[PDB]
Amino acid sequence: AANRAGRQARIVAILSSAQVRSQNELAALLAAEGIEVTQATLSRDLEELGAVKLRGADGGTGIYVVPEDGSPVRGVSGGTDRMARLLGELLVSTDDSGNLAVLRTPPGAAHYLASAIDRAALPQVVGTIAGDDTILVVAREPTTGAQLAGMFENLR
Amino acid sequence: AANRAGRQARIVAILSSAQVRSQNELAALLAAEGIEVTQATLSRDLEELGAVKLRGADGGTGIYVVPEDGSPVRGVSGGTDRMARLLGELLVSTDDSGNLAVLRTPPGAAHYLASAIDRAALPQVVGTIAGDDTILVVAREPTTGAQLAGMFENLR
DNA sequence: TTGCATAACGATGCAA
DNA sequence: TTGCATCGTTATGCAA
DNA sequence: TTGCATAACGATGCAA
DNA sequence: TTGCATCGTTATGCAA
Repeated sequence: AANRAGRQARIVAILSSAQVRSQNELAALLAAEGIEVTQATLSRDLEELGAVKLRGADGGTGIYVVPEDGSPVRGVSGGTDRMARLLGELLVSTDDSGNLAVLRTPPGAAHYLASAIDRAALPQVVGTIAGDDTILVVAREPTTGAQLAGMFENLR
Repeated sequence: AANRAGRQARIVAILSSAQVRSQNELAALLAAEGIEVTQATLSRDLEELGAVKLRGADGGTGIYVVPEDGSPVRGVSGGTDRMARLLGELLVSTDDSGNLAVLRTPPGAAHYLASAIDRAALPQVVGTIAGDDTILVVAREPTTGAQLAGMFENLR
């Protein structure tokens, strides 16, 4: 049987490319991998892991994310899909000014969406900077912030 | 500008780890990658690509999948997440007998869910065989078909 | 080959 | 549960 | 460290 | 829009 450290390692791997909305779902997911634990232990794992539960862009219940310090950062679509999933879950609205796209997310969710956007390495994005509930996305010339905002708006 | 072949290559990469429910979503996703095309062209790409639109386990609109002939078959969770996503989208019900878990999906959806399950390489699964709307999953001793079916039932 | 315009069409909601 | 009318999604004739 | 039992708690629906 | 009561999710005292 996998020890705590080993289980927690799987938790992080699962939360990285999933939209886990409850502790029981995390359990169902771990069970598929042969790891059986209760919600009580999960409630504790997520904690000594720093993982938090963000709110959804629509106001309801959000997802669990882990304060990842970097990689694994790669998938089939090159990050395009994970970004699209997080956009639908965390993008509250979009706006622009000059060469800047301004995106709003629930509080505390900005960094995660921003990492996801960086990971997808979009060709018209020079880079992003996330605050608490806002992300500034810099468009690469000749792309305008308005164009980028429209692109994100279509994935909201 | 990416030619047809290049665009189609991206389509397959995007449909592989996503749940695209319309042709416009595919467009929004391609746009994020710097590729701009209309629905008309997409309606044609998906066709000369063999991609089809499965029905959802709940009866409503499904997702687009490509008759993939194999890999790329790998992600962070090791396939656990893509499988979980497809389970929620295609698993209609579960049952068991002896060392067999029996899963039902909409017609034509069985092979896709089965590939996904194989890709996740679950430790208690010896292998799967998919028909049209049914999948036989073989449990590895001492796991019973009942146990496996319960595990899939929790991800439905 | 692709976009435009629009017809062909499958899905969803309501009423009987 | 079935059928009807309505809305969104997908397919395609035509022009460039 | 973990499961059990249950309390503490945040979310959703309805009514004013 | 706000508040109230109800349901699901998460946190934890206690025992092993």
